[PDB]
Amino acid sequence: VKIYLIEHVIGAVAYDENGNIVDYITNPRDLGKITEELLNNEKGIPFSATVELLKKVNPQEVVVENEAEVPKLQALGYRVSYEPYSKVSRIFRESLPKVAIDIKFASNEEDYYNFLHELSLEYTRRKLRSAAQKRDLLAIQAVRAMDDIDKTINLFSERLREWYSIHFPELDKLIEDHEEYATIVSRFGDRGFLTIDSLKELGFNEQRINRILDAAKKSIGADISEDDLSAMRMIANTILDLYNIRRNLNNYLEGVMK
Amino acid sequence: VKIYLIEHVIGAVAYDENGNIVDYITNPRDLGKITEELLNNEKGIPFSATVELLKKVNPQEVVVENEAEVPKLQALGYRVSYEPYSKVSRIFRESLPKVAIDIKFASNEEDYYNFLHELSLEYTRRKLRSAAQKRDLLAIQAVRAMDDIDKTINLFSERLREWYSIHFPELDKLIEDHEEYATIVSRFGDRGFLTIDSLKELGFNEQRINRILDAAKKSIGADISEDDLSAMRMIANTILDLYNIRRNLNNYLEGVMK
Amino acid sequence: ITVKQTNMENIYECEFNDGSFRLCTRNLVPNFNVYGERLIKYEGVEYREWNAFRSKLAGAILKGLKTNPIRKGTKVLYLGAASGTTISHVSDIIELNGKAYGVEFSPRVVRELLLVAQRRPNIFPLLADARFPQSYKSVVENVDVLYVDIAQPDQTDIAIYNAKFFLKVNGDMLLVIKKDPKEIYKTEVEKLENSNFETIQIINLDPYDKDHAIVLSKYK
Amino acid sequence: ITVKQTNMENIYECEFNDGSFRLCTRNLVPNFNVYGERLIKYEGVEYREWNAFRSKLAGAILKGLKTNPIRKGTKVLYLGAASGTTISHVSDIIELNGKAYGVEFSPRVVRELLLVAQRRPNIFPLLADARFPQSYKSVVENVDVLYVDIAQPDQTDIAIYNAKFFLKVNGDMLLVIKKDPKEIYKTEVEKLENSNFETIQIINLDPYDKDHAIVLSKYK
Ligand SMILES: C[S@@+](CC[C@H](N)C(=O)[O-])C[C@H]1O[C@@H](n2cnc3c(N)ncnc32)[C@H](O)[C@@H]1O
Ligand SMILES: C[S@@+](CC[C@H](N)C(=O)[O-])C[C@H]1O[C@@H](n2cnc3c(N)ncnc32)[C@H](O)[C@@H]1O
Repeated sequence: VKIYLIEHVIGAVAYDENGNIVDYITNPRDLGKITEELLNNEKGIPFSATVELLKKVNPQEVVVENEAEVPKLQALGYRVSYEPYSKVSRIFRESLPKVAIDIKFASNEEDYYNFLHELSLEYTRRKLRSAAQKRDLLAIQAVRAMDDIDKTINLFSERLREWYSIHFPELDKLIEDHEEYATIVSRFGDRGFLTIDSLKELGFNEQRINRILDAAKKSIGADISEDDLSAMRMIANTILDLYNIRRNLNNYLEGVMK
Repeated sequence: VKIYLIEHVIGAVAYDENGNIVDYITNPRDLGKITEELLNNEKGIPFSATVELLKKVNPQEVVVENEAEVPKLQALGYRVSYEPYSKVSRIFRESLPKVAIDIKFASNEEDYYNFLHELSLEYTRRKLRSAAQKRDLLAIQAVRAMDDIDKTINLFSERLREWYSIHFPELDKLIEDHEEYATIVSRFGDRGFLTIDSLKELGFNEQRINRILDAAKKSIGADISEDDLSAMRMIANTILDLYNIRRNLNNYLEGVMK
Repeated sequence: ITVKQTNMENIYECEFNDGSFRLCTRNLVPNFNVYGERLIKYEGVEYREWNAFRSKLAGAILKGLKTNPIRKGTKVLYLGAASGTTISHVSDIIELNGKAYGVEFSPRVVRELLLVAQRRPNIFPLLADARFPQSYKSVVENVDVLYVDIAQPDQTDIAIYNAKFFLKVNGDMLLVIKKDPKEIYKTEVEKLENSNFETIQIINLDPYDKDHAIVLSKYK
Repeated sequence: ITVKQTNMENIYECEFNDGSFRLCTRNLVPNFNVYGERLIKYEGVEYREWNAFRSKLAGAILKGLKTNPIRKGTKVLYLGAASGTTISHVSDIIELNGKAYGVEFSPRVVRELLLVAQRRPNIFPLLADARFPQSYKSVVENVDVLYVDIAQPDQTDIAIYNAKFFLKVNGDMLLVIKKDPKEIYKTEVEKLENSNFETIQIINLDPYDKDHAIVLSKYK
């Protein structure tokens, strides 16, 4: 007794391998019930009409249209297999105004389709809300991560400023912007590497450059080794990475809030 | 009147181009004064004996042994040039027990060298302290950066857990360790990519793996797009980067506290 | 001004004062606009202008689609319904006894497809991914025609997967794909269908659409 | 037990009960150890054993250094003084009228060099980088001998830079560098010196030190 399970808006229908109806349980004509029943069935939860049908039939093997239903029904003690686009399910759809009438879901065609139309409007409105709810659940997370990154930038960059100041304390008040400061440490290390030509790569004009070069020449800081700079550069590069990560999240946030 | 400036433990000596003494001002025989005077002269600050000498001489051009002294003396209104290893300075060192006596710094050789020996012990003890002070100024910074990184790891990883939970909420209580959790998000993304074979790459045994695979199969979370995962992975990879950065700082810290 | 029956059922042509021809469908909902298109009144009947620059299907007609499988009473599965520009016209052609099932993936776009379908009883809108026909299988029905217009690298097999679920044997499919030969040009997609389908016509959509072509096929 | 004058001033040899020879310097500070080395008493005089496995210079002697420029009254600049193993022995040879200026970069190591120099009035220790001879120029003096033992890729020019500051004309330099030919083996360093120096001997330090060789030179 191999049965093919058809689960439609109209209800739960049992078919044999030649496309004959063995037994059926019709859905109630309730928009809310059918809508929410279709939603769980996308995840692979059987219709409550299916559960009743598989009781008063109880076949040797049931074949199903959705492979997420397989393990759910194998918890109820059925032998369950999956056939993607079976002849029998096609045979069900070929007959589909008519059988809605035959199993008494609709009194005629006009009202089957009137109900089908009411249904599809509810079902997609439901899925709209929930797609909108998920989308902006994801967007607040992106927003809050940006806050987390902001806070972190201030933290690490205040650490870098204190740490690097042992070598070149003068620079801290000369570079307001955390990204510019991190860039100088990351790029040039030693205050002794700073040249006119390299500071232009950051777009500073004559006054800023000559102030910074002056500070490095007359600097009060200590000499440092390549291992010392190296460790400081781990913080400096992390700050740069986070500015980068912040910008990419803002692109994500726009495209999605859009 | 081209003069060569010699600045030694013994004091400030003015020489002509043929290695003849023009004038001199002897240092006081005080360990503290000479020690601290030599320290500033490494930075390029002239001896207070030099300042007095360059007054009662006041030559057309002075040549110096250390090129950091050049701009410092060009602020006092001298024509100043640098000659690295000049014949005249060599001529000064060839005569160096004797001239300590000639300019009256030492009464004889025995006491010149007795003082030279006392001096070198103070000077290096001074430089030891200050090298030790700088070293562990750098080490507390490394320590505090590790604290900053710890705090940041907890912050970002609590953000990731809340964010990723929209897709796979079950995993949060199944992975205690922040690094393991970040690794799963970073490596596999979709809870649907998780296989037995991939979870072994993290060293989980049978019980952990089958629990996690079970949770993904029966998961309550929402479907997500590749852009959504992508944004979450920016946080996940940052967490991994920070674990990496923390380990490298601990290596630095040991080698240096050593 | 004048309106003329074409070769194809329920598809008409306007003649204009300026000397130009425009395609045209009979309005299933009188007085109500859809997407800014013009309403024209000839002999008591209201027609909606069909802009070939906005609609790929109108494009094909003027580029010489020989036979159009979308006629009166036709059941169609439309993948890529978008905001409703072109299904609104199939809904005109289809008339009330035909049915158009419209599948669309994008929330923003779908929101506007609701407005169209609310006023049109033969349009059944669905937010769903066309990659997973199992997620609207519980709602649709078998169809005479599979219309497919997605901007996906793998439109063809997606179309094929849908066909084996929904398309009647000897039904037809219109697929929207990305000079001296005939259809060597499109052998990759031409062949992939042939493993189970039957090409009738491939239409270049220039200068109406300068990025896409259309394949009319027959499911064996 | 017996102690014998070698070829070289103030360098001696012990003969032992077991039949082995060890190098040996006269102790400038009786009864006081330096680095765990043994103190030996022959005919009223105390000698410090000179372990060739720990000291590169003792190594060279036994590998057949022909002439040793470090004798009584010698003024030496020692770059790489370390914890004091080998300068302590030059201080023995040098005796009181000679002077050894010891330059060392590493704080940990220097801290132990202080202990040695405190008890030895002819050792003048300096924490300084040998790359910057201008930073101890105000303390040292011209010397008869430049000893150089740093683990640096560029030991030679560093040695050369120091030489032109400190080494007397016709003074000598010992430099510690990283089978059938003579000194083609070391042409890179051999030549670089020749631009102003004069090689006298290159000594392989195996099996005493299996990583380093020594160059004895003459500043022209
Ligand atoms: C080429 S446009 C379709 C325009 C359509 N012919 C009309 O009525 O005007 C592609 C549309 O298909 C949608 N789409 C993309 N992927 C889809 C998918 N997997 N399933 C259903 N629709 C999809 C996009 O949101 C986009 O609006
Ligand atoms: C090959 S070991 C010298 C051992 C030495 N011959 C002795 O007395 O036993 C190298 C030493 O030179 C030191 N050193 C490295 N760079 C230096 C520099 N630039 N200036 C002075 N010393 C340096 C290191 O700290 C190390 O202790």
